[PDB]
Amino acid sequence: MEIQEISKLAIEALEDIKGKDIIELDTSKLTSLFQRMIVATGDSNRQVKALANSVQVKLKEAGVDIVGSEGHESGEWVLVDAGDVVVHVMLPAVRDYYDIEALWGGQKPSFAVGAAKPWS
Repeated sequence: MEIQEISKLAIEALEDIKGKDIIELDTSKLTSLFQRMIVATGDSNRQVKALANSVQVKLKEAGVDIVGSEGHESGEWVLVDAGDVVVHVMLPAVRDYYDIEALWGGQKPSFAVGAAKPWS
């Protein structure tokens, strides 16, 4: 389907498992790697991995092969690479720590809950 089509499919998928603070950034004029990026939050590895799974299962039944996933194990920061669009599902403390949204000119959602050991 169309670039912003697969995007809405990945977002809806993140919504099927109650994803928190879901956002979509247009990296179009920032890199050639991908056009649209999505960053959603999962309150627990369980939810994070479920959000990650939902995104893959949804894009597959729609005929959108996935380049591959990463970090689906620990469930702290899972990256579902879908070619021109990629989804980032990560724990609140993790999202805030790395703040990859800022990079692509995006503001990370309010946290203030605790992240003294983001590497732990």
